[PDB]
Amino acid sequence: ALICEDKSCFWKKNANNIVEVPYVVSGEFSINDKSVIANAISIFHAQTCIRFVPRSIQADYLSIENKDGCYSAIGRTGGKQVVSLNRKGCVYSGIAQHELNHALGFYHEQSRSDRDQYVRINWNNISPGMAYNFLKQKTNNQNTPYDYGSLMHYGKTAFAIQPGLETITPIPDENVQIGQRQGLSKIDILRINKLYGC
Ligand SMILES: [Zn+2]
Repeated sequence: ALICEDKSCFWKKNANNIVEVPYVVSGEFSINDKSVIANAISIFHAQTCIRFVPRSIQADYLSIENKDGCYSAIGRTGGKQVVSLNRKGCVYSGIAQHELNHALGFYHEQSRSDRDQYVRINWNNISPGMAYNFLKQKTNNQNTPYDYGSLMHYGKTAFAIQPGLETITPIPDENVQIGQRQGLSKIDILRINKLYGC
């Protein structure tokens, strides 16, 4: 999780013990795209106290837009904040879950402060100018273990300089699988519930 002692980087929780995260979706998204976004939302609704709600008057909200890739800000940043789900590349339930989980305050798994115990970064295989994506970040690991199966973990060939080259090798067992985009892992869900006191 993001470190933010005062909790101002996170979404507020109401007197019903629900974290309302308001959002809008661009008119460019189709009816099928909206079904996928609902499916992503439904995973959070089934297992956490987070509720993604259509925005009305709230100052702080997510704007789901058809921009250049799949991305989100980390945590609540103030005012309108963008979640891009490029319509060509990103409209899949697990990818949507991944971006929404960034908005809740989570970094990529391999950005964990202790990541060097679990993966090797093969810097020579990373596209030029993309190494910043492999930086360790200032993480609160919430007393949870590293999760190779996290929805927030890059796959082995993320940002490869040439196709198929491996930028991340799990250690000591290189055959562990990383980079699933099926859905939030058990540990991803635990971390949400812990951060928001559900
Ligand atoms: Zn991400």
